[PDB]
Amino acid sequence: EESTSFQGP
Amino acid sequence: GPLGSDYIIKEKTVLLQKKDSEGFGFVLRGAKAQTPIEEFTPTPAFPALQYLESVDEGGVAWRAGLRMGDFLIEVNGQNVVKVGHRQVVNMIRQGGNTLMVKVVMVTRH
Repeated sequence: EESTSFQGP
Repeated sequence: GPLGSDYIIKEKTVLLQKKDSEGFGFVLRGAKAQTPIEEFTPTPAFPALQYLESVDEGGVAWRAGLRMGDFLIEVNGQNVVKVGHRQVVNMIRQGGNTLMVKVVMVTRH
């Protein structure tokens, strides 16, 4: 599995 | 029940529109894979590879109705149930400041 943040631009 | 788990499954379609200077306000997590995983079999309790690891309280995604644990079914009208993480990330980015997503929320009864 992998995580990608979309919390910032 | 006595024969197995009971679940509430809630579909949500939301259109997020944000400033360049902000995020959609979530963290995506799921299986990596060069091309779509044919060996993955969706079940009502794990219906898609990619889901919301977290959602920022009061952020864009939050305000629209997205919640931690939501499973991603569609991004901008394309089905992503068996699509690998990097490809889904690229599909989210393709809309820029606009994201249309269909998710399923799975809750125990």
